[PDB]
Amino acid sequence: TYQVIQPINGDPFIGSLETPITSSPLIAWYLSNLPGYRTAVDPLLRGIEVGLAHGYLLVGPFVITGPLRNAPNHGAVGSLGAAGLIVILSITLTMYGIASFKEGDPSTAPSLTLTGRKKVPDPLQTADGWARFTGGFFFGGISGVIWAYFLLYVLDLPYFVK
Amino acid sequence: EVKILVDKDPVKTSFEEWAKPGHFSRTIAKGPDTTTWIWNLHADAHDFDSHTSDLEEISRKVFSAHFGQLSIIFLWLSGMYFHGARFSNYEAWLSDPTHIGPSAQVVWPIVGQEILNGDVGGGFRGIQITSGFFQMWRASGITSELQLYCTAIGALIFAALMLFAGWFHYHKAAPKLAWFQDVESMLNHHLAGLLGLGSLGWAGHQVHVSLPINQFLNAGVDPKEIPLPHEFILNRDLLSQLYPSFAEGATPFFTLNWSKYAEFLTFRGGLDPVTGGLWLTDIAHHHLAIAILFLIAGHMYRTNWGIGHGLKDILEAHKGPFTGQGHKGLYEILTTSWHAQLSLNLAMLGSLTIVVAHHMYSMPPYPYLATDYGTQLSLFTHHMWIGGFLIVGAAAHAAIFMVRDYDPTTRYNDLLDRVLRHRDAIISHLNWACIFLGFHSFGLYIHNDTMSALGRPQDMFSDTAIQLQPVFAQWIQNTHALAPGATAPSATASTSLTWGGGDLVAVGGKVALLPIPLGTADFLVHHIHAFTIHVTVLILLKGVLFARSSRLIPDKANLGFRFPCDGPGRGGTCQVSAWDHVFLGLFWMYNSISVVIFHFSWKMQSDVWGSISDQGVVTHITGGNFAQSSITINGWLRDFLWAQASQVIQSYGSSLSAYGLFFLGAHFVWAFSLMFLFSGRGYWQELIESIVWAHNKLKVAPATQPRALSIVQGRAVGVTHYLLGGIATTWAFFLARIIAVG
Amino acid sequence: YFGSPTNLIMVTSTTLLLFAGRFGLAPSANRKATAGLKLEVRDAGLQTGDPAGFTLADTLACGAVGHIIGVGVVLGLKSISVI
Amino acid sequence: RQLWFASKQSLSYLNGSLPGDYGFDPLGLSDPEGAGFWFQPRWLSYGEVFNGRTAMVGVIGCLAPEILGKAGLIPPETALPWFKTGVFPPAGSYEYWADPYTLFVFELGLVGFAEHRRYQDWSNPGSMGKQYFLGLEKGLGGSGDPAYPGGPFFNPLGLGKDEKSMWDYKVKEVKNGRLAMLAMLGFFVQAPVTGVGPYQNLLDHLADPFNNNIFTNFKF
Amino acid sequence: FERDWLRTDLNVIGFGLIGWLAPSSIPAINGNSLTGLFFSSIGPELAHFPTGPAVTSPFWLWMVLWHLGLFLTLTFGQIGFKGRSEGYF
Amino acid sequence: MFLISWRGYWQELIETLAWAHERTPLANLIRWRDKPVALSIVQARLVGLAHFSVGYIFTYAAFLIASTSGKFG
Ligand code: CLA
Ligand code: CLA
Ligand code: CLA
Ligand code: CLA
Ligand SMILES: CC1=C(/C=C/C(C)=C/C=C/C(C)=C/C=C/C=C(C)/C=C/C=C(C)/C=C/C2=C(C)CCCC2(C)C)C(C)(C)CCC1
Repeated sequence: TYQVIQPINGDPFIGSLETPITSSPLIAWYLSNLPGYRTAVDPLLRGIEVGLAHGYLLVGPFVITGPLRNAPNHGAVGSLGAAGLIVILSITLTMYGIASFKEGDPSTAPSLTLTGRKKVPDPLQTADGWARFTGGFFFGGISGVIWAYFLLYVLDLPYFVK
Repeated sequence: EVKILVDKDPVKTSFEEWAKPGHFSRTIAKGPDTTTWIWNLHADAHDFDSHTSDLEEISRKVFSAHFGQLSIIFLWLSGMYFHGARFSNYEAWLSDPTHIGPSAQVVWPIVGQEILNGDVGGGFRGIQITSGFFQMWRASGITSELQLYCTAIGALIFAALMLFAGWFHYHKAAPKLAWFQDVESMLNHHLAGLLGLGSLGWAGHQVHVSLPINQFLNAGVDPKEIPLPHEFILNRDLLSQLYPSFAEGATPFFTLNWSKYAEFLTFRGGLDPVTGGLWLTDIAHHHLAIAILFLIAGHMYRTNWGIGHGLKDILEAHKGPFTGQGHKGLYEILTTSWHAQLSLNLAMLGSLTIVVAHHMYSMPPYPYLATDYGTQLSLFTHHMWIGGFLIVGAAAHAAIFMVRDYDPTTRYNDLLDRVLRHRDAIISHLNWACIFLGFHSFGLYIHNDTMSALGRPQDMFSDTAIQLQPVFAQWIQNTHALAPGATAPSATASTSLTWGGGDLVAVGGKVALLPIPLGTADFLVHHIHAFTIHVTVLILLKGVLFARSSRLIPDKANLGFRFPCDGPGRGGTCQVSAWDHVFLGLFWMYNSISVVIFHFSWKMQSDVWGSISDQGVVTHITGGNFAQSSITINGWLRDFLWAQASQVIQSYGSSLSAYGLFFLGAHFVWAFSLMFLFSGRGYWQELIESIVWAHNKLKVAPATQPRALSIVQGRAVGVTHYLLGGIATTWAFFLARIIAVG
Repeated sequence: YFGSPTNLIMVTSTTLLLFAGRFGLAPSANRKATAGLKLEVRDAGLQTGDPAGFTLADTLACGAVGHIIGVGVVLGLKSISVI
Repeated sequence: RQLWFASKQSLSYLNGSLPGDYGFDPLGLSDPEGAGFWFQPRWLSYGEVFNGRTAMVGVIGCLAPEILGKAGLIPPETALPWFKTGVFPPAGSYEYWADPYTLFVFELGLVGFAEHRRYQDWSNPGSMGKQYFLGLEKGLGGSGDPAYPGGPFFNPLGLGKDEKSMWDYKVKEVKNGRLAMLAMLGFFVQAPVTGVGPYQNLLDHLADPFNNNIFTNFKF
Repeated sequence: FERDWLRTDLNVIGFGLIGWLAPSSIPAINGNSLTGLFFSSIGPELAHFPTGPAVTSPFWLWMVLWHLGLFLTLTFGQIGFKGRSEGYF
Repeated sequence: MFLISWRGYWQELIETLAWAHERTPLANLIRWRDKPVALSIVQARLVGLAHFSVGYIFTYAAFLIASTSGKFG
């Protein structure tokens, strides 16, 4: 008949399976267009995008659920907490990069596509690439926290939940 | 063709194998060399598929064992009816069920134990019973002690019948394997014959013996002047006065005028205000409809004539793009493996028992059961425990089937194969779900405890603080409360008083049931329940799925289903068998059921049960303290464990003194289990080596060499004692509290 | 009672369903339906004396399920108050 | 041979060798494969013949007092429906020389002495013409066929000397046994439905047939 | 992995939508219909935007009973269309 | 937990988590440097004993100090 689930890349002895969750064209395109999988571009810009998303998303919970949520100063306090969390995350990223990558070693990323075509391995899995990524992450996260604060409590836009 | 197939005189009846212990197995029959033998005899007593490889021989054994079990159950029922007839205050309780506590056990006057015969009322001294037999007997129409004696005699006769049937069907007429594998005939007979005809007969009894006698009882006439049940069959005139429709006979039934029977066949809902239970006219109609439904259901499968279904035909036609061949091959598995059928039936029965427990408290079927709090709590807890144990046994026997009877070369099934090909994804996802639920359920309690301890009540998760409202359950309650008007127009009231219809039923100055409110605390306990259920499911499913092999042990099937380990290699391989997984999952089942019964007890004592005065004011047992106190662990420790244990700890010198003694004994046994759970047999064998020297010095060393318990046996002893002590602690505490204050 | 609409409904349902079983318009002992309906010829081995192979089991089953249909129609035609 | 609702399974073992054979066995109770104790082909034919023999006498036992008392033959108080003679005390009882429970023990002893001896013939063919039984054992040796003993007592007139008459008589006996079986089942069903005896039921039906039947009696 | 695992037809969507909307619109509920009731309940909830429907609103039950049927018809139509051409029935 | 449950159950469970991490997008970019394994047989006994002793000491210290300080004898 017609079966949907197939072995990964046609190899039945690799510990994975091809399912609509993992191999559908829409999800494949979406994952390929995320900054974490853009192999052929400077990791600094990708880290900028990642930090801009994450620091922006982190503002809400700190501002609204925090201890000073009912104070008139709740927005600034929550934004400061989100910035501190971004700083801690950047520290963790730097620690991982220092522990994982030596300066002279080449990339640990795969050099083959699913079709067996040779490609340039991702420079994100090198010391310099990871350093650029975490610097971009810090710069983007601080900017995203500041932008969320500016949109919520400097222009005071009529957001339903603030 | 479906026909009776038997073998004559397969096994000779003799006492020769009684004198040879361990005759059933090759290894044990040779006699003991060490003490381990003595245990091995009892662990392998009922492992029939290990005694012989013949499917027919095994099937005959289980068929006779079922008859033995039925005989034991009939003996137990006969004893219950005899004690009701001979050592009970049932006849006094009938005339005053609101002020007299049921009692059917009286102790002898020895060593001062006669203090347990307490004042249960009605000029009677005894032990108060919580089985609910009195209310069932009243519902059945039983009025005198003589009818209980006859029931005891009949149950004794039936027990003798089942014992003789077991002997006859193992030793004289043993059915063949083809007879057992006639699954279509068995399903047809169990659906139409057993269930349908049984419910039809019970409906007949209810419309002929139960309805009139209970109408007389609820009218306030003396039990000793109610006409006897047969008098309602002899002169139909007596039956044409309570219900004039009986004057028409069976003509309305055959002419399809069924509304003429609306007097005793109703669709009411709610509870009987005089009784506090479901209307008997509702129950009779329920059983009459169930009889027709099951009689029609029992005609689905093909046995000997063309009409009907083939189970294999239905199974082989259900397949899709995601499941390959589908259910093809399942008929062969379920007709050749006793363990798979046992697993499925155990899971279904354990799930059904929990549903029974949930439905019996919200819709009390028996008269004067709702206002007897001790009976309600006991029945709920008992059925919850039974369901949990059966559910765990389901996983155990599924693992046994996987270890022994699984064979892809001869009994392949696509669904089971595909499940085994992605077990890592299933187990990892269940692991993540368990961690997420544990955090977002229990850590909220820790957050509340820390906020309360820090002097910040406004930062907690509570109804006067950050709210977590169960809006979906509230919507379901509101929908069920509006059913009689829009979605069940023929029904007069909702199926339960707890949905929210804004009414309360009071019997004898006591609250039967009322709308149960749901808030933040309920939101917390429900997710706590879900977390524990998910963890138990994870433990059992991981054992079932990884029983044959794993990345650590590629050949785990050759080690058997019940083995201790595979050595200290690979870092340590302790408790890798499927048996250990059941051993671990028993603890989590115990934890989950304990939390469920604690939730039930506190909620019922705080928001439902209580007293009502002749002013219209309700006062609950603990005064609605669940909403604000059950949101912290300290609340459970203080307002539930500490506050409600004050009964069992001050029961000395009263009729409830046996519950404090059992309280202490259960604590002792629970502590005793930790010796077995925390240690290992290597220390104990070495310790025994020194005692054996002392015995040899005095020439008193036994020939049966003393051995420390096996690695698996120690785990079994530890878990058995743990469960016994834990369950008995709650048994004693609950019974003392609900008898003293209820 | 004879000639009443309920009696008429019971008799017409029983006769229609007996006719449908008899004339190969419904599953019977000698006619089993595949997954997509599609009755197939089956040798039940019953023997009936009827030229079209209509067995006693077929008559009993058709009568019972026609009675079911008739009761369903009657109870519902008068609940709506058409009868 | 005329067949009534036969089957492939039925015709495999029903070959006309037994009297009153019409191939009627829808449930396959007489299948010789895997058959024993109560459900065996040789016990079932004996059970049918024996039950028909008791039913044939029982129909007359039920019908004789009521018919005789409807005439001027027997005293009215001894003319009762079969269920008002004391067999069913809720429906009434008669006062005899002995208590009904004492009569039950007497019947138990006599009928037990008869039936155990009958059974030992089935379980051991020639067994009961051997041990001393006050000289009656000379005529209690059986014939090898449990349902047809014969002899000086059970077949004293010596009918059916040839095979062709014995077979015809066996057919008639099994047929009358079936008919009386159905008649007694009708008696048992009619007794609760219509409160009167079978003969009253018969008379009340040939007086106004269209108002005395099951359709009318769906009221009791 | 096949590019289109659904084997999209675009006739199944229309056929299922029409085969749910035609029978559900029969006025057998006190002169009204399931689609009629759901559609008439949509508007009043929109009248008080942006606040959501109340717990005691008739919108939820109608919404759930309509979509259960719609999903059932769509799924059954897809299964029938795909399985009739692969010898499933 | 450490005193009752033993190692093999936890090792077989950690294997599944390793697979799940190795198959999760945006998490394959992060790799462990030490292979995750369950606690050793002797290590688990020590850990469980430490937890047992710490709870035993803290519970009684809290109870004793609070009970003697609520009323001061
Ligand atoms: C599950 C069923 C069940 C249970 C739990 C009970 C439980 C009980 N019944 Mg009971 N009973 C039952 C079924 C049951 N019964 C049935 C079916 C009947 C009908 C026949 C009865 C009829 C019945 C009567 C008539 C009485 C009880 C009594 C009792 C109570 C005391 C029993 C006792 O001391 O035993 C007595 C002790 C023994 C039977 C000895 C045990 C024998 C074992 C095999 C060991 C043998 C060793 C021997 C004693 C040593 C000497 C041997 C010799 C060679 C030296 C006890 C609560 C009594 C009671 O409540 O008094 C107020 C009482 O009078 N029961
Ligand atoms: C209408 C017919 C009928 C009925 C009523 C039953 C009833 C039962 N069967 Mg059963 N069975 C049937 C047909 C029937 N079977 C057929 C046709 C087959 C072959 C396909 C089987 C094969 C079968 C197996 C293999 C097993 C059962 C078992 C059981 C028992 C399940 C336990 C229970 O629910 O306790 C309910 C208890 C009661 C209702 C108490 C009353 C006991 C009843 C009245 C006795 C049943 C008599 C029986 C139908 C015929 C007797 C033969 C006759 C010569 C005396 C239950 C008594 C199980 C069991 O426990 O075995 C002992 C079991 O393992 N049955
Ligand atoms: C109808 C249900 C049912 C049936 C037929 C079986 C049948 C079987 N099970 Mg099983 N099981 C069940 C339910 C059932 N179980 C449930 C509910 C659980 C979960 C707890 C289990 C868990 C389980 C495990 C873990 C194992 C089995 C095994 C077995 C097989 C061997 C049984 C044996 O020899 O025991 C012999 C009987 C004993 C040794 C008696 C034990 C006594 C218990 C522990 C005491 C109970 C406490 C008592 C209630 C309180 C008394 C107080 C005291 C002071 C007197 C056998 C096929 C074993 C096997 O190898 O299968 C092939 C096995 O390893 N089962
Ligand atoms: C009270 C004692 C206790 C606790 C807390 C746990 C906790 C756990 N057991 Mg468990 N277990 C115990 C006793 C206990 N067990 C015993 C006695 C046995 C023997 C029968 C077992 C047998 C057992 C098995 C067989 C299994 C578990 C599993 C689990 C995990 C379930 C997932 C979960 O809820 O994660 C959430 C974590 C918690 C609820 C722990 C509390 C965390 C709270 C929120 C505080 C955290 C605050 C913060 C992190 C502190 C940081 C401060 C910083 C300074 C460090 C979890 C780690 C299962 C598992 O691993 O599945 C994933 C599993 O399969 N256990
Ligand atoms: C044509 C012809 C003929 C005729 C035939 C016929 C017409 C037959 C019929 C037959 C019939 C006509 C049969 C019937 C049957 C019926 C039945 C068998 C029924 C049953 C019923 C029931 C079982 C019921 C049930 C129920 C109840 C009880 C309750 C309610 C519901 C229900 C419905 C479920 C002859 C052969 C003569 C000759 C040739 C020609």
